[PDB]
Amino acid sequence: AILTDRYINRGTAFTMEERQKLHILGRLPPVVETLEEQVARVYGQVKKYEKPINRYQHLVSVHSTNTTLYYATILAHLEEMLPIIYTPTVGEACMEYSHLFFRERGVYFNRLYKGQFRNIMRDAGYQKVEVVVITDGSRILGDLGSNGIGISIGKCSLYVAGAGIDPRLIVPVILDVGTNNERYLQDKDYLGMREKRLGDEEFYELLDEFMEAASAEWPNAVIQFEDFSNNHCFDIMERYQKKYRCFNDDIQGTGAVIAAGFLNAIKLSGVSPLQQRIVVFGAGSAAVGVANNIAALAARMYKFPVQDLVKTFYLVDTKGLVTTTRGDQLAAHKKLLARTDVSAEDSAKLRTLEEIVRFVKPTTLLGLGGVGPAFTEEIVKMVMQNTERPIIFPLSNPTSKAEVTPENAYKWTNGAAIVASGSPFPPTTIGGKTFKPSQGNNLYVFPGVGLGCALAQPTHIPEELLLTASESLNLLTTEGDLREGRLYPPLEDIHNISANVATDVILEAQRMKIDNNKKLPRTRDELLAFVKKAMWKPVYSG
Amino acid sequence: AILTDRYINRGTAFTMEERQKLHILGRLPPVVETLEEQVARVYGQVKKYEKPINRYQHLVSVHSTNTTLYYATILAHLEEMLPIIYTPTVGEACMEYSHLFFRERGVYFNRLYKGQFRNIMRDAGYQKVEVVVITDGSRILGDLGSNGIGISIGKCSLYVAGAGIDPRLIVPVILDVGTNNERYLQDKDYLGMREKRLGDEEFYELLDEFMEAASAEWPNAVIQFEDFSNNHCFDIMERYQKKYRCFNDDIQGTGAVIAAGFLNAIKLSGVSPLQQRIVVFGAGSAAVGVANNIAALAARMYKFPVQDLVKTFYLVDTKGLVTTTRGDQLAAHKKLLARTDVSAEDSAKLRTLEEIVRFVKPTTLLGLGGVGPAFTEEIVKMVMQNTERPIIFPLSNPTSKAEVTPENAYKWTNGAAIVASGSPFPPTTIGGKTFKPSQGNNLYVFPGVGLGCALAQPTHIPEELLLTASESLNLLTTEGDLREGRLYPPLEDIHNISANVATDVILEAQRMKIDNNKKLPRTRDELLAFVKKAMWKPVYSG
Ligand SMILES: O=C(Nc1cc(S(=O)(=O)Nc2ccc(OC(F)F)cc2)ccc1Cl)c1cc(F)cc(F)c1
Ligand SMILES: O=C(Nc1cc(S(=O)(=O)Nc2ccc(OC(F)F)cc2)ccc1Cl)c1cc(F)cc(F)c1
Repeated sequence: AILTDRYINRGTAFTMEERQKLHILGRLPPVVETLEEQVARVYGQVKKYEKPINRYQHLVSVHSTNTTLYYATILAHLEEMLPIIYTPTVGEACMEYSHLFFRERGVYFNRLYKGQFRNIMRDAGYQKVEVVVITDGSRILGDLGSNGIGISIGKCSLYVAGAGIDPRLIVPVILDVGTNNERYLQDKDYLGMREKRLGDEEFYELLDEFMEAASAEWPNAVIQFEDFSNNHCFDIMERYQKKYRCFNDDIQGTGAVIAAGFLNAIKLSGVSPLQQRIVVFGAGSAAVGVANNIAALAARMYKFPVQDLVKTFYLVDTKGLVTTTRGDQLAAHKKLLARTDVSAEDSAKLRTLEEIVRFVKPTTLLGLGGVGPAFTEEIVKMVMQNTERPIIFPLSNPTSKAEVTPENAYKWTNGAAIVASGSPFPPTTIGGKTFKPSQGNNLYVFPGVGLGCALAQPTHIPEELLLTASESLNLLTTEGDLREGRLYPPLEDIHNISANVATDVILEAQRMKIDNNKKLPRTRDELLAFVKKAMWKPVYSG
Repeated sequence: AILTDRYINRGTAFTMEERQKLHILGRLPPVVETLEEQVARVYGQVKKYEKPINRYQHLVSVHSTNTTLYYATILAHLEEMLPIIYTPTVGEACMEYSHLFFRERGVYFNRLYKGQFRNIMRDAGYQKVEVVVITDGSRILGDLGSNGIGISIGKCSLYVAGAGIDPRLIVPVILDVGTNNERYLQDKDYLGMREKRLGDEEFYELLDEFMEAASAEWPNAVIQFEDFSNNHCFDIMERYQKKYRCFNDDIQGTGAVIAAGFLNAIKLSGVSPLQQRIVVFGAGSAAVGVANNIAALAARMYKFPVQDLVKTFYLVDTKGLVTTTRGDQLAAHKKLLARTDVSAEDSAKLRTLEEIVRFVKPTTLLGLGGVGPAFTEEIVKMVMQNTERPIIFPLSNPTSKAEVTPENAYKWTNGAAIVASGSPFPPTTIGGKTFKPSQGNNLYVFPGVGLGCALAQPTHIPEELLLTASESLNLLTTEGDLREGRLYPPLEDIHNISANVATDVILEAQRMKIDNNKKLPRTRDELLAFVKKAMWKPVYSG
């Protein structure tokens, strides 16, 4: 009842006198370790596996035995563990090794349970739930169906590690509305709904029931949508954003993190926000959302007219530079960033990225294209003609889909390029000077939004709370971090980052009078201190 | 409290109506499987791992979630799983991956706990314990120290699978008396007693305390010694055999299994027991013990004078044929099987195995040598001169240390060789006729001895109970099994084998009046039926 409770079990960290007092003497080998020592031991155990999937499999077993030791190990090696415990290992574990998620507490919904969603939640037996991560396995970018539960599980664990959401107060959810994965539909071992994905009407009937049931049974929870397909993810936020406490990390988290890093890149370049000429390579709804979040943040931090900031952006879709004179009927999201200042004759000659870069003379390249390595040596050399400090953000993943490697960006600019990446890269050394890209990891924002929304209990999560989290992250990058060319505070300091982000999100909910928790301080120093004490810490407490 | 109890959890085998009644609807994906279906699914999950250690790691996770499903999967694929869940994977898991044993209920003794052994056992909180497996990690043949707990864990699991010892009524024990493994003594992550192995006096002080404490606190238990070094294993049985309910599977189990197979090989050869000329290649205490167990069994089943059976054996040590005229002072165990009928002049010319085989004209080669492939093509061709059906038992392991491969034995004899192995081998086909060696697996005997000693509660385990188990195993090989060239009943029928072995061991304890359980039937048909009902079965019961 001590050893077998993964929440209170300490394993070898039980002193000899504790083992005696708890009648577990002789249930453990005789060595007594501190948590630090146990973490070093577990880290060496992880590294005796070569494959990410087998390292994850080891970490699952640690979590099942000693939950405190699992979270202490992740926090001590966060940069290295992140790719094992979430993207991209988690999706490979869901797709081929879904059994690794079987022992993790989760909630499974489908049409068979229509009208029982509320009863199912009550029966799950949680106390004051703070965070719920829901997916349908459809994927923001391999349809996983029911096996998407592993995405919710991995994401919930990042709230616990990143912001000290208590691990008892977070719920991973799969809404199984079927799967278009043909292998799964024929697989004898697929345990989900063995049918193609429901149409929109039935999809919203079940997701409406989910939202309404959760708001009744888990009224203190933030509902975070994860890894929903583009046919639904934007429409879900339009349907629920005002009615329920909810956000989508893929859309809103991404834009908040990228905007924060990008404004710090502007500060380092010397080329001020109204002097930037920004090629946005990629014109999907998400890419335009990131551009708009950049504009919104620059407007908040600097009070430039947002219209003037919109005119710094040159949007490139699969046809070429998006302009009002190009001759096609533009998708709604592309109209706002369409150039009005380019002639029909010029638009016809602005198709290839190299000729667009030659014409626009950009100072920034934002890679949101999800195509090849489009930022060629020739394109980077042209940007060097327009600024002493090119900003180059190859943000498409996987690393193969990325517009340019940080190493190539630094080599071709002889260390001038200011780079943020979607993925971790090793440092690059040029002439004895070391350069390393700043990783725009989503972990910078969602945990702090979760912890802030958990504490403040806002009626909903308006765009003002995401913009505040974005600004808070930008302002955590110290003069020193900036002097060393970092665009973000260090990932390893995620607890301090989360507490600061949460504090600023709470102060914004307080300014809008949407906060329902009147116990919280209303001044930043006292609130920050209160938020730090509220966080769950992977240390042996009792 | 249902899902999280690995003893009552059924996972997807909970029907929709059970899930509703137990308030776990939505804690599982929607598919409902039978146990057979769950087993087929788990089997495919095992086989998506290439390495034995990662297959074992998967099976550990199954055992932690759904104990019934773990044991059902092992029994459905026993031949294939045995090398993963015990020798040789288990020793590799102990040596390099000891963390795979951390979550398994076990008891850890060392000198730090002197005089507290009884209190430690009471505190472990077991009910009417039936089987205890103890090791010191010294190895019958890489010193594992404390990591030897994994050997006890693996062996206990074979009692549960093989004889339906209830998994709640078995205890794995490590007596940590230190380690001479120099890597471990320097390893920061070794959790055991970081000192060289205790001398004999302190070793017996602690092992005496263990035996006396267990006999008081676990009075219904059989104590089985596993994987003790040769400096101690024989002396332990001399010290405890009459005083406590105990046996050593390496010594006594091996001899019982090999004797049973060997007598069936004699039946198939037509060359009757007094006409056999047996080369025993290898003259350690164990090898001589196997020869003596063969003699004892032939004397019991056929009432030949044991002296006449002893004269069928030609013992070969590292010097050559063991004889009274050779000129050396023979070790005690070698004297009994020493030839009296070979001259000093002949002994001097009986050194190499090829010249010994040429002189002795044996009909059997027993490989207990632990050296190379000593049974050469030339030696096998000579045995073909002496019998139409050579008996060739390459019993040394690993498979590299074996005296000859079954394939070579069958090829060189053109399918005449009668072969038993220490390890599983694929079938060999010669001229459209298929041959496959009979594996002398220890699983044939120890589980049935454990189940018989659990039921009968004998005051001790005299050699008569092992000889009875040996005979019982021999007699389970059906006329049909024999017509197909099998020396043992099929491994997959281990439950029936264990119930028969246990029944015969109980009837022998009853004949000697050492049985303490007066509830048992005293006639074979009624007792066999009673023993089958007593066994734990990996099926969903409630
Ligand atoms: O706490 C237990 N054992 C233990 C823990 C530790 S530890 O907690 O100090 N480290 C540890 C842990 C699990 C891990 O993961 C993967 F290997 F099991 C990795 C490291 C070390 C050594 C032992 Cl024997 C324990 C828990 C039970 F529920 C039942 C039981 F029988 C034992
Ligand atoms: O029973 C649980 N889950 C489950 C079981 C099964 S199963 O029992 O039918 N098969 C199964 C099992 C474990 C395995 O091993 C290795 F993968 F976990 C392999 C197969 C299938 C699918 C699910 Cl979600 C469960 C148990 C808990 F203690 C907590 C919890 F949240 C869920």
